[PDB]
Amino acid sequence: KGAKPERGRFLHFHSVTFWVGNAKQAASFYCSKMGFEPLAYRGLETGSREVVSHVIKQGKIVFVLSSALNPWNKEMGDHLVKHGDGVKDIAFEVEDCDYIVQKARERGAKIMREPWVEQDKFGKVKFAVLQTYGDTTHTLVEKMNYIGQFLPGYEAPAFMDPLLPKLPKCSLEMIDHIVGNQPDQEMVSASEWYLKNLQFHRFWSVDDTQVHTEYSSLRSIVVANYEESIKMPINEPAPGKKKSQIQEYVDYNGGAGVQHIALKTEDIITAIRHLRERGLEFLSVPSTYYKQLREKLKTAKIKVKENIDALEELKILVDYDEKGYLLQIFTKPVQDRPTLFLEVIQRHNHQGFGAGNFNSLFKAFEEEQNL
Amino acid sequence: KGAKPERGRFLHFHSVTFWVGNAKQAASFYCSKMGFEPLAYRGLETGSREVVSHVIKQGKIVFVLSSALNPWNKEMGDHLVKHGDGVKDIAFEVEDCDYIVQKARERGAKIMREPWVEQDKFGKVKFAVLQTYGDTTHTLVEKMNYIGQFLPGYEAPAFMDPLLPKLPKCSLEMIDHIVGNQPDQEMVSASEWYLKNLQFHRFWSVDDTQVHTEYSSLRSIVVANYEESIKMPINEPAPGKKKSQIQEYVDYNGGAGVQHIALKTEDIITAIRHLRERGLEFLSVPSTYYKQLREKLKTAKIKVKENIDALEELKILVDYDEKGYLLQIFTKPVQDRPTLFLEVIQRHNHQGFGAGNFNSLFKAFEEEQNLRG
Ligand SMILES: CCN1c2ccc(C(=O)c3cnn(C)c3O)cc2N(CC)S1(=O)=O
Ligand SMILES: CCN1c2ccc(C(=O)c3cnn(C)c3O)cc2N(CC)S1(=O)=O
Ligand SMILES: [Co+2]
Ligand SMILES: [Co+2]
Repeated sequence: KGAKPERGRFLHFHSVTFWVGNAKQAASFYCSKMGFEPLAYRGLETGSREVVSHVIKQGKIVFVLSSALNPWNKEMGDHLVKHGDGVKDIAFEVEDCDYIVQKARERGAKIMREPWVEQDKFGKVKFAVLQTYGDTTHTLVEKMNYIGQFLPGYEAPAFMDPLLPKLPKCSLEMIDHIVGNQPDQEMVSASEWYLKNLQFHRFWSVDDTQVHTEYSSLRSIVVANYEESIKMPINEPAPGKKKSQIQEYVDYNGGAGVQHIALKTEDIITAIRHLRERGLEFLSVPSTYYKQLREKLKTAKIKVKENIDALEELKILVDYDEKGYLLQIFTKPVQDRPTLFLEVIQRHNHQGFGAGNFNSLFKAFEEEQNL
Repeated sequence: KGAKPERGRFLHFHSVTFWVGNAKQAASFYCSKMGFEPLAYRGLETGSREVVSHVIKQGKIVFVLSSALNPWNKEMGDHLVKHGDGVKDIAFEVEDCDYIVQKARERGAKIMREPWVEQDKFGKVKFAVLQTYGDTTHTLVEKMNYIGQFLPGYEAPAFMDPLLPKLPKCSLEMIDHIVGNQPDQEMVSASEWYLKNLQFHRFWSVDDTQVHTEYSSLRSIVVANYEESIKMPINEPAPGKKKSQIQEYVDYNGGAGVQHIALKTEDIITAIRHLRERGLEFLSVPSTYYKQLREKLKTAKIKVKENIDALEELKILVDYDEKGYLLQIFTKPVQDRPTLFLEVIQRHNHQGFGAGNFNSLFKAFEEEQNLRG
């Protein structure tokens, strides 16, 4: 629902690139604990002498972990003092990369690297880099007759962990959305960047038909491409009954940045059962949430399809409306600062993001403390 | 081979402190891939609001991984940019720390922090910080009637990983040696530091009585406390047939620093067998190494209890003596910078370091390139 742009097309998320302190051990964390697999590699052994990158894959989800190779790299070094580990760049796969770059320059988006083409044995890929909020960037990916595993300039993984094949699969298929926190009075700035320069559009869900700010302590504005596969909320703090997770994020980040990545699944019970086997840690949810959940469901128009005794067993959260529902869960922050975490979401005729769960978790904790 | 100090004593290694970018994941690496287990924790949940520190333990080895908690940490930040993830502090458990500190200051050592006392509901512990080569430091732990599980100010691990219990035990028990590489003509001064300032003495091994420098591309001086419970070789680069591994460390570390930590085991076959199952990667050793090892053994004095078909499969290296042999294997570095790796070593009447393996590995690589064409 919008107005189709003239030329060009944002297909989907390509990859999320982490600038981390140790790329080697960080890829091991996301493979062992979150269910990814080594896909490609670039570093000293392939011809890249300044930057090393471990590309890992699950379903269509592609993470690439990057670290600097030489000492005293200003950009990568600075970024680690400010943010620690965290998301550096979000990549889109596009048709007609040239026009999209020319469109955004016309409206006022700075171009970090204008279109250039790399080539190898499998084809040629166009790339171009635009910058968004904080130190985050967007690199556009245009495949011009490419049939390689990932991208040019990458070879096979430097080491195949023999532990990964003995581990259960996590049923993570694609990236649902990615959240970017902003300081106050920058949510409008950060979101309209995508509307103005990229010709995205404001996405509306059942989250926006109510005010959950007293429980959410945040204001959201979700921005999506025309085909609406790339959904991407933009947050900023707001007065609420508890300390703002958005303000504390911007505090520990030093600025704006990606708060969490949403990995979609179609078997969220198997997903969370197997993630907890591998050793990933999720947020605690008191029994009050599920006592209260069964009460609401009696009056509810919809019915939850999964075994609700397994949800309480696995600490998966639930949110619904008149038409459908969604099941979501959150990991403990994947680093030590209260900055970035991740989300596993399964949708059942529901396009929301679980904004009603802010109130739900609040009532769950409130009755637990009171009892 | 020494002269006893009047007072003051270093018991053994206490802990190794890595300053890493992501302590939460770094500790998860050493537990998953090295057989370590969570022991203690300090961070936001315990009171420490600037530096997080995950303390893990295997046998008597304890690694502590630390990260800055809020931005613009200059000490921890510049360390990460310059060294990457790396060893920041080698800690000794001591007796009579107060006397140890002044004698260090007399001979010219730098005291980074003069001694203090930490307190707990479990006793009191005394600490001090000395500066050594590079940005490496030494902290001393004198426990005064203290019975805490780790150290004062630390609490239970922040999260118990349930996959770790059902993973095979790696049978590692104590740190054997820690090596620190120096630039050129800086090895003697870095070893001199320990002799002059801590009353250390030069450790003498079967490796000292030969000249392997054309194969090692390094010169070595092992430094040890009197009781020789801690041994710390000190290396500088040296001209050799191949480029100096030591120089590549210094180039990639930005200066001096700990090259590799050595963990002693009494079942190196099961250790490497189980470590490989976990996912730890070691260096590549060709098949000719073991073709040549079998022929050299026919003419040696000693025999090896361990099956060689096992060593040839797990790629464990051997270096023997007139009356003993050691089994050693080295991991691929735990970063993408060719800096810090680790060694798993078992001893059999052999107080050497494997300095003959340089010539052995090179001979094995020379025959592999020779007769692969
Ligand atoms: C249950 C209360 N919580 C909740 C609910 C929904 C979302 C969420 O995924 C979301 C909400 N709006 N948009 C745009 C999103 O992507 C995040 C979080 N928490 C953060 C860890 S939470 O546990 O506090
Ligand atoms: C097999 C050839 N190699 C070898 C042999 C012995 C030592 C060693 O433990 C040692 C030798 N002297 N000192 C003081 C030490 O601690 C290190 C290394 N390599 C480095 C990974 S190696 O693969 O080149
Ligand atoms: Co979300
Ligand atoms: Co060694």
